[PDB]
Amino acid sequence: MHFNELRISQDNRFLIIDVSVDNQDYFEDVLLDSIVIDTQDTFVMNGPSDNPLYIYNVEDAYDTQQMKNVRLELNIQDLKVSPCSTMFFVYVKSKGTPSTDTPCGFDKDQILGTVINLQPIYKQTLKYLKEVECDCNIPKGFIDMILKLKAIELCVRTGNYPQAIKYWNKFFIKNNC
Amino acid sequence: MHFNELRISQDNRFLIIDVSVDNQDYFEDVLLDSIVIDTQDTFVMNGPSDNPLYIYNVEDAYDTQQMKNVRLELNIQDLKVSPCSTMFFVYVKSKGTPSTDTPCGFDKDQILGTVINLQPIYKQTLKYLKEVECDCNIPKGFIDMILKLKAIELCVRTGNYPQAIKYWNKFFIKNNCKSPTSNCGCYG
Amino acid sequence: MDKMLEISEEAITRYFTTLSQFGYKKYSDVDKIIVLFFMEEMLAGEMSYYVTQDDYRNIVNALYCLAGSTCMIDFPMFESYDTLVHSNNRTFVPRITEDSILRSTED
Amino acid sequence: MDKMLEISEEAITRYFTTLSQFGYKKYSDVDKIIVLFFMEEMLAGEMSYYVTQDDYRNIVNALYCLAGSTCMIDFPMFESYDTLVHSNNRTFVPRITEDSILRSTED
Amino acid sequence: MVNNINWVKLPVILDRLLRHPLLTDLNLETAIQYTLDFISAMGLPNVYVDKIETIDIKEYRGELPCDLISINQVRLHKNGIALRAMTDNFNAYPTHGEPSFKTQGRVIFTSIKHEKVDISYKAIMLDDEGLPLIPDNPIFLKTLELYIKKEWFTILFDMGKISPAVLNNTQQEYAFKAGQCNNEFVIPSVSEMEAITNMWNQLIPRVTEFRRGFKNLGDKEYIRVH
Amino acid sequence: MVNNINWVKLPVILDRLLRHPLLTDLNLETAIQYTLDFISAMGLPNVYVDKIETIDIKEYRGELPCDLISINQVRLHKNGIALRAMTDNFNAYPTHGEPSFKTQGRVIFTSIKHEKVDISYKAIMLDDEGLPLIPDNPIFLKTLELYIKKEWFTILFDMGKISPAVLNNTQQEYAFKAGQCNNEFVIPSVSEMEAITNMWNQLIPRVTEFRRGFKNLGDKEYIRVH
Amino acid sequence: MTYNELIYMVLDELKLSSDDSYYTPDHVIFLLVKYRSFLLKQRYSDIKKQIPDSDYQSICLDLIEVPAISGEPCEGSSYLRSKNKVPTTMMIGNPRVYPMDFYQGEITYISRDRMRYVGYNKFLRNIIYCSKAPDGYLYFKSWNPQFLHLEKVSFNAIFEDAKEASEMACPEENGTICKLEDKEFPIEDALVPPLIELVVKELRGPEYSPKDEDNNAKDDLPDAR
Amino acid sequence: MTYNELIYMVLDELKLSSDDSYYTPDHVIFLLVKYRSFLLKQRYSDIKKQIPDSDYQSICLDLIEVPAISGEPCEGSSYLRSKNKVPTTMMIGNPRVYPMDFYQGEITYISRDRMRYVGYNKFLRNIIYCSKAPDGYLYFKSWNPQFLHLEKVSFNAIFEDAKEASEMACPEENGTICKLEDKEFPIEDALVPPLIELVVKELRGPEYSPKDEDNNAKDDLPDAR
Amino acid sequence: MFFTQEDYRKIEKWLLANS
Amino acid sequence: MFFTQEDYRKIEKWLLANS
Repeated sequence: MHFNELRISQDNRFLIIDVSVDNQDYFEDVLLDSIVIDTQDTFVMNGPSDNPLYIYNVEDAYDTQQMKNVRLELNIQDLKVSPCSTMFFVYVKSKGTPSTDTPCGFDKDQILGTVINLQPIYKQTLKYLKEVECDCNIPKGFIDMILKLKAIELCVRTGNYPQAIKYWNKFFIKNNC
Repeated sequence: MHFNELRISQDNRFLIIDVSVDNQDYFEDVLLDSIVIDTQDTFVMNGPSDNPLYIYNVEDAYDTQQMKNVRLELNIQDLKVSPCSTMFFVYVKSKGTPSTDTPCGFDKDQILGTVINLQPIYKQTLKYLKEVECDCNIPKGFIDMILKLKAIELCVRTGNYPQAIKYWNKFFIKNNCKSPTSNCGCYG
Repeated sequence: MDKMLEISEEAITRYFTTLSQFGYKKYSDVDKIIVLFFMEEMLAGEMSYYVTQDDYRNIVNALYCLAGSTCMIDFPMFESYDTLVHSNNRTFVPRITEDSILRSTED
Repeated sequence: MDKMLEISEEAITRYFTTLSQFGYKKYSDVDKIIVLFFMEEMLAGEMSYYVTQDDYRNIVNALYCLAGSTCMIDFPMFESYDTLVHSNNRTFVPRITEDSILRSTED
Repeated sequence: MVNNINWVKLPVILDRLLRHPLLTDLNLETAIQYTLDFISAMGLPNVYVDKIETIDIKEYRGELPCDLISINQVRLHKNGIALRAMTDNFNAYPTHGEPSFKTQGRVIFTSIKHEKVDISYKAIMLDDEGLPLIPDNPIFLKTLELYIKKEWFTILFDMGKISPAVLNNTQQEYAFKAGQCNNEFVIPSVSEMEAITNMWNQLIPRVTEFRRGFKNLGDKEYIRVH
Repeated sequence: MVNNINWVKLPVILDRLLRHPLLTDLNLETAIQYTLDFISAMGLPNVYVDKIETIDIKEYRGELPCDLISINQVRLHKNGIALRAMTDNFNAYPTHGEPSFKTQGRVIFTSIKHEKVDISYKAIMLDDEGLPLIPDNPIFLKTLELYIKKEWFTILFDMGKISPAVLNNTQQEYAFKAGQCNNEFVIPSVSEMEAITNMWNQLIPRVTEFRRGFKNLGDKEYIRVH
Repeated sequence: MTYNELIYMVLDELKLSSDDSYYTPDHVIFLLVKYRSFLLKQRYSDIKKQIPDSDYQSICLDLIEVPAISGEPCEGSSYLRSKNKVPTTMMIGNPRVYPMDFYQGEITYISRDRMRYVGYNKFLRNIIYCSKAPDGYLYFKSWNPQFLHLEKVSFNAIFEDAKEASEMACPEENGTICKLEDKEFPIEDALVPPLIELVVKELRGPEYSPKDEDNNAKDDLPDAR
Repeated sequence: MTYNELIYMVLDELKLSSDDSYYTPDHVIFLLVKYRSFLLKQRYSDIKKQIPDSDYQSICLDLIEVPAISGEPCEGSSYLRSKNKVPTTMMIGNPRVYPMDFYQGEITYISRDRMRYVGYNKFLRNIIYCSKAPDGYLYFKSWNPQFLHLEKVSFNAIFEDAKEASEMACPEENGTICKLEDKEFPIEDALVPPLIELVVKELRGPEYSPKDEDNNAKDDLPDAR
Repeated sequence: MFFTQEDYRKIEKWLLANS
Repeated sequence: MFFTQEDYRKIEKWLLANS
């Protein structure tokens, strides 16, 4: 499986999830099962935690190719979480069994997608650039913010989500958007 | 014509290629001719080298949307190259003529896409990750790794492929990783 | 886990390789190793039945204090395909130059 | 842009050429490089949809603080045919020694 | 100090040292160490950069800035009342007054649990490179030159590569210029003597300028005419 | 002390000593011993780490912490009343007053049978390795450098591998820098002079700050206006 | 002056012209190179004097990253080192490694013992330190990861053996000089007559000494044969 | 320079070219190795001077755990020691055992007498101490049980006999040098002419001395035979 | 793989629900 | 965790191996 788009809407009111199953000839039997949303408070290593933020079952929406593609637009204010200072973790699962000719490693039933609001980072960069316009000196806080973002990106890409949570809570938690 | 999915599997087995022609209505008569895989050691400035690593003629198959979309899942062990210390250049050759009135520059018969294994690079960067936490010191190793990777990135996206190999050979040729286990593992 | 085993084995092999090359390693790092494999045997034994998910969160977040603390212990790598900013591969396909009462439309 | 890409690539190639010749470059200039390609990836990515023209003005005027700051970054050159004082190539062509009720005339 | 501290980069001293054929093995690496040693040994407060920086106290403890060398004052942010040195031996230790502080490393131990404190501290003026930046005062420059020459000649004398008379001359010259450099940076200017004068003559003595940031120390004491 | 005690690892001194070609056989092993000797010989209280640690008294005896070097105070945990030195020669010996204490080794002999006592003591700041951690004050660093150089040259002079003039110069320089280092760490800062001033001027003298942990020693003495 | 001029001055003062001479020019090169260091130590080790530019040579090095001990993770940070073994410098002049520009860069040549402990000072974390390890190679050390990109350096010092350092000079503008004899000998003109007369005194006596010149399964030297 | 160059300089100055010579190259190696230590002591024992890197050699040791006396329980804690006997260092330079990285590690080479009593200081309980016992082996001692895992070390010092220490050098990058003659002789170039002329003076007189050259059941030397 | 208490509770509850 | 339905089938299946 894979994500088509996974972002918070530009108006900071919806959390957009658009999932699809991969198009190979050996995934015809594989469908989509459920979508589970977790935050930086409830996240756990081994799969979605108990008491998640938002559980979604795909059978309910549809009445077979329809179940291979799913799109959602979750009003974040209905989830009772802050769109500015929240790190959503989106798990997806597959109610299927791939063929026997599946190459080794491609039969991964679960995926994960981390979401943050990019608006506060954009505004912070604009503030730092405005400060740079005065006397053409780069603030050290600006380089710090850039490198801390790169650290969180590396933590996400290597799968080390808890240390990414520590960095996010410690460095980027207070955000205005 | 464009790339849909260009990567090396994180288990260090498969060089995954998924190329498909653009869906615009001038790109009907254009098909896929062949796919040529080339490495840093056998690179030439213009077009694929005369001694490539792997050739795949698309037309040696069913003979139309099957031609317009192709996918390869080459096992890297068969190619006899290291998945991590190697940088692949995937050339895709087109077969046909785009119908006229297309804007110029879109009728490029050939594309190139570079592939590297970022997992060893992330291993190397995680060593200096924790320097970001400590204040009063510049995270010099973290910055150095970031610039090293970003150099190959920009030199690839600008078309400056030769300096891309110079940087690759200088920085990441000595990358190590766990070779794939030929006997497949039980999991799911 | 199957991974705490790997981390502990790697950590102690690096420990004894260091004690082979040199004749000394900081005991402030031997302490980290002791904590690490004590946790590994704690979680892979008869005392893993006392662990809630809150306890799991706390144990993991306490173990990642040991991650880049020394050269024996490294940051683990998991098989991940995500990032903070994702790519949007959706395609635009309008219907015969049509629009709804307020906005555009596609297939 | 297509030009922030060029400026960033030139800047980092000069960076690594300096690190090849010498074994040191000022970190006050590595900071400028970090800002530069962070802006380049910011404006060439998914976050370019948040930019107004006022934001564009501010971003450009903040980036040109980096222009001659170091040897890696140069002042970009654009294709220009203007100047502060222009040349006047107009020609005078009177009609049979005529004038209007107050002034001269031409074709 | 009468003159102004105009900053110049460190190799200005290597311009002048290397005039001596016997000092041609000196380097920026050696000049940095001996320059920092000279800066500390003289202990001149006009050579440091005055900075003010607020921090938070979590519980009788606060994180200290990176570049701090010495603290002029610490005060409470909300009141402005200055803190004194902590004489208490069990400050935050309970069993079963006015605020004060104590600083050892990167940590400041106050007697207050949760407040913001303002610290006025002194640092070193740095270069575009992360290196010390020295005054261009030719008295300071000559004294630093003589310091480095004296240390180099002391090593070479320990070898026996310099005459004892040469080292004795170098030590004499360095000593005189050290005293002169001490007097150059310390003797007040005219404005500093007006401040000292306004501190000195009080019909009604003022003895509480520590509470403020010594703001009113050099303020003139006016008596109304009756 | 005016400046702050920023800690740095011990081989910072070996960076500086090994500049001398005659000191190239020096080691971390030698630097540790001579550094501890210098630390003790100077006896500066700003170089130690202040700690507070409670212990139990079983019967006129209590176990002492491992890292203790010197005790600032001992007090009773429940009252907070400080203890004095024990002058009694038969303290817990019966036959057929206020509390006090006496410490020799790992054992503290109090005059109380069963109570918890709080000990405010000084220790050495250690490294990630279990090693001493030295101030980076270039005056302290130069004085420790000169101490080690003086000891090494004294050995080499006992052999006859150094001139007597070289040792005489080294001893002179070490002596001056030792005095200067003593004055650097001891002369109070501005806040410490406010505490000393508030200790010095009392219309009504305060003579019982030992009972408290010297908490109110530098507190200002206010007289109401009548 | 070149190696050729000095060699043939010595040979001509000894009059070792015939190809059938016991003492070849190789003996002369060996003796000249050793007596150069002998004289340079006798002149410039007692008390510190000005060393002329003639005594110096620039050898020209290519650096490679190497592990501290082996490829292990905990074996410490890596070093750069010269590809080829470096000559031993004498301790009398101004040794200097520089980045192809003598008037630029700050790379410090220090002792082996000092370089065990360098860079702890926070203002000295960006200085590259050099020293010749007992391996025979020039090792580089720094706390700044940028130093591992360094590819080439030149090392200018009064090297202890002129032949070794002459084999490793940088290319000249015209190109490399293959023959050592066509290269320049590293000594001041004021010390050339002392060097020549020492070498000529060294080989004058042996020049006229007898040989074991009969092939008779016997030692013929006690008989002055 | 190598053993070969010095040996043949001596042989050629003596003109001991024929295979039927009383004084072989073995005499030359013996005399050179002894006069090297003689000169190194005369130069660097009076007062402390800088020792060049040329006088030093790295021998290369494999360590094994051994009992203090025997396998008894109360015979004290065990030591590591080198498998093979170690050369005696001269007391003039900077002896150092290091863990295959000269710029790393803290292993202290001390005297036999001092090492009876080391480590009692609580901050010196993790330092590994070295000394050559009268057994001829290099013994290691520490209060930290980790030191017994140490497998290999290199010992760099001005060894008293250059031949013994040259037989035990670490492998070079190319590989081991089997012939001692192809190895490097450990002395500074400034001390090579003094060494050569001392050896040549040593063997000049004996070169021309008579022999008991008749086989007659008689001593023929009083007759200058 | 690692199980917590809650995982076992879910498994046993679901076993009993269908027996 | 979030157990799927098929996982519960797997667990009961493996428990009834020892039927």
